Amino acid sequence: RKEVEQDPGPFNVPEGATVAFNCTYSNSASQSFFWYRQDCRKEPKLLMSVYSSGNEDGRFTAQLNRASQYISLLIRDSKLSDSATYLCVVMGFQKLVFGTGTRLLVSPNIQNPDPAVYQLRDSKSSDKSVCLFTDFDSQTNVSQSKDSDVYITDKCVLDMRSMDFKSNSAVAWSNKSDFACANAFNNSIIPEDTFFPSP
Amino acid sequence: GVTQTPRYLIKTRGQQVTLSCSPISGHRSVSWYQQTPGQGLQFLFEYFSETQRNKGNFPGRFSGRQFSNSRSEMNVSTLELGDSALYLCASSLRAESGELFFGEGSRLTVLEDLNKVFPPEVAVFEPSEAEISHTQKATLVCLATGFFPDHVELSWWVNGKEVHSGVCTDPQPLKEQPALNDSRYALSSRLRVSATFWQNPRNHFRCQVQFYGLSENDEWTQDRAKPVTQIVSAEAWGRAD
Amino acid sequence: IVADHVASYGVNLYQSYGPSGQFTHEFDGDEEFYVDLERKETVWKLPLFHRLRFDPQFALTNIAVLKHNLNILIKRSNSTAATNEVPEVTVFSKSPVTLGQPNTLICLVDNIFPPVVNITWLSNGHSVTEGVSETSFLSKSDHSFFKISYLTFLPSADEIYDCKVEHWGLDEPLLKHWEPET
Amino acid sequence: SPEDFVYQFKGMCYFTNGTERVRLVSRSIYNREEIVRFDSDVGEFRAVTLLGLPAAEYWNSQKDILERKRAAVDRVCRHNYQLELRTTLQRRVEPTVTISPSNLLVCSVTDFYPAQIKVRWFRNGQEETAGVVSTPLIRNGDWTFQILVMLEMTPQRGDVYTCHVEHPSLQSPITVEWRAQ
Amino acid sequence: QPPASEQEQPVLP
Ligand SMILES: *[C@@H]1O[C@H](CO)[C@@H](O[C@@H]2O[C@H](CO)[C@@H](O)[C@H](O)[C@H]2NC(C)=O)[C@H](O)[C@H]1NC(C)=O
Ligand SMILES: *[C@@H]1O[C@H](CO)[C@@H](O)[C@H](O)[C@H]1NC(C)=O
Repeated sequence: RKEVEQDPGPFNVPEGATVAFNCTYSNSASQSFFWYRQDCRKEPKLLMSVYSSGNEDGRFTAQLNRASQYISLLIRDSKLSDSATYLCVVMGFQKLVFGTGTRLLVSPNIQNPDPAVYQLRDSKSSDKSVCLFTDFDSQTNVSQSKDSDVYITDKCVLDMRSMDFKSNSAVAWSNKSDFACANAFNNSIIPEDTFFPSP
Repeated sequence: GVTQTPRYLIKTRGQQVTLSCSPISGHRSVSWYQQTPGQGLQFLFEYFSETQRNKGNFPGRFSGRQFSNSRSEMNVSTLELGDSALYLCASSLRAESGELFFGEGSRLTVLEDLNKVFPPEVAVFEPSEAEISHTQKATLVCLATGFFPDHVELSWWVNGKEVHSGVCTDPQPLKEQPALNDSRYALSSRLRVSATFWQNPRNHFRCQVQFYGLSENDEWTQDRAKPVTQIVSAEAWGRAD
Repeated sequence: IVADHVASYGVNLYQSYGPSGQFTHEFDGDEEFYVDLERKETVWKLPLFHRLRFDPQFALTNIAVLKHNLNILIKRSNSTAATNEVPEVTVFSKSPVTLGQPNTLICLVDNIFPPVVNITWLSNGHSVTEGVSETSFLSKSDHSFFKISYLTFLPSADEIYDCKVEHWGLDEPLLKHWEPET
Repeated sequence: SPEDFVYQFKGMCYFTNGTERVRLVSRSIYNREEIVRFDSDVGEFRAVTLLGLPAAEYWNSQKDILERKRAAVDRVCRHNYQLELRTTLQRRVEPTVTISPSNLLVCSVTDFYPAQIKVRWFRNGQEETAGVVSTPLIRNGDWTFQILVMLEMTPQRGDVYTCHVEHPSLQSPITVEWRAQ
Repeated sequence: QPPASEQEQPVLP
């Protein structure tokens, strides 16, 4: 096994829920333990140290169990800004090991979902056409396109803070002459009540 | 704060590169890490009081040094395509600390040939009337396409001021041809405002993509424009009636 | 570690065999002084005139801490005992050797662990005690020790010497030979 | 072979360029295994092995112990270097230089202090770089050193061999001449 | 001022 092992696949958690990260280390002589947070394509930032008694700091709790050699991080009342990769870091004699991390994705609670695919206005400086799948519930998953000439992004969460409104969206685009929003997301399981207004 | 230079780099195979890192004021330990796509942080070396303190598993062509002002430099002698990575430096007050403060990183792309370098084409797509009437909200979409390498930063500007509210950018660029190892990239962002804000004819919207490309010291013999570091933008005005 | 000067302030030692201890200060590898823990006395080894003073009560108090720690660590280690190392012995003269001119024989006993050793001199197979002295156990970076014994002597074509060392790491008493060149 | 259990504590000071860099490393050793260490560069006790982890964690939790350890590099290492400057670091003992055949020619440099020394072989005015085999620096234990530097020689008529020694005790280098007899 | 020396710390039983 690796010296530091963490939860593998991504954590998809609804906003407001409590999330538990787990990490194990093999070297029983390990002296100090830390959690770091890292945004995509960015640098890690120290979050907290880990103590046997359980270091508590606001919504965060980090605990150590030397008998089982387990490290845990608890985040209560998760927010969208918590979305990041969380790295378990273990300090031994002349060795500081960074785990490969556990990616956390915090989803908004969409109270009144209104799923729709809109064809945006063409740009006059572009050969491409854009379709916007938006206002769907956080349980909806967006798949990648089968046609090599159609590009579909992953789901993104925007937050209109002045109106206190959150929404998911995914973008599809192509420069093919036969491109249309009616079938752009055909490889995705989308709600059957999705609004497909005429362009 | 920790300062790392240069922030973005393009090198060709066989070349050498030197990166620099200035620690936080007072901090005397500097450590170097490599962040390769899909790998996790790999330790290069730590320096304290001008002497290398501990070292990772990298080959000899990776070397480093720390000066009397605690500033540190690392060098890679004969670059390979597989050396492309984000190189991070971290500083701490004392040596061998588990509490590190990282710089923003030097993003290095090692290339075959500078003829694969392209700036992004940027276009803004305006909200559909169907969305405006259905939701009383208006989503702008900005597409940056065809750029290589993926050294871009996208921002939205409303009436000459940068905005973050109502904005979501893809966390990382898409590959336009996933098969090729030198495929050009694409990146999408969206900006959502109220229908009232979008229908104000005096409101101005701009999507700005800063691209980091070739320098003036980079040789260019091609016919198309030199893909230099530049800003490429696309804009839109409020739509009345 | 690379440095211009290395000092030990100081070298503290305590062992279970015939409850023995040692306290010394070292500078650049040489013994500055030791504390006679039985006589409660600071014995200076600096090769110069000085008025330096060192309270021997510091050594006794520090060694008492070492005794406290060792007895606990014997339990925690499940009575993991010291491993006997094979010592390495070299005999050589201090100065170029002239017949009939006073000199000093040097017996270096290196890689000593545990720090329990007997070092004796023989001349023509006879035991020699006059003019014999030795250093304390001197520290090494791998935490073994070395010790040097001296024999002041008058080089003669009729006199032949051996350094004899006994150590648990040796199956047999080790005799290292030395003759005047002739 | 009787059983023995050994404990060592070393309060070690490292000096570079006088007092420009002063570093304290205290080492707690069980038998021959260092288990805990306080490095002044690090600022806290660090467990070297599992046996020392409870000790390092406990001492680190004591604020008064950490405060004393953090000052130790000044109260011990820096404080004592002033005394060394007036005693050991003034010691200068000039080396004795002799040449004798052992085909190897041995330049014998004995009874000098400090350890810093440079010795070079010359033959008919030309410095001999190859064929020069040197013993390690030999510590006598009485605050003197010696070293033997050999030269692979070919006895060829009036070849003039010269040993050249430089040492901090000498205002000028010592040159000793040997000719085959 | 006499020469100084470093103290060892007691371990917990
Ligand atoms: C150092 O010398 C002493 C004294 O000769 C040794 O102790 C003797 O050991 C023999 C066994 O070989 C016993 O028969 C004697 O009774 C012991 N005498 C005393 C006074 O204890 C000791 O073993 C030697 N140390 C080493 C490491 O060889
Ligand atoms: C000691 O001084 C020399 C000469 O100025 C210098 O080159 C060296 O870096 C110094 N040592 C340290 C540890 O800075």
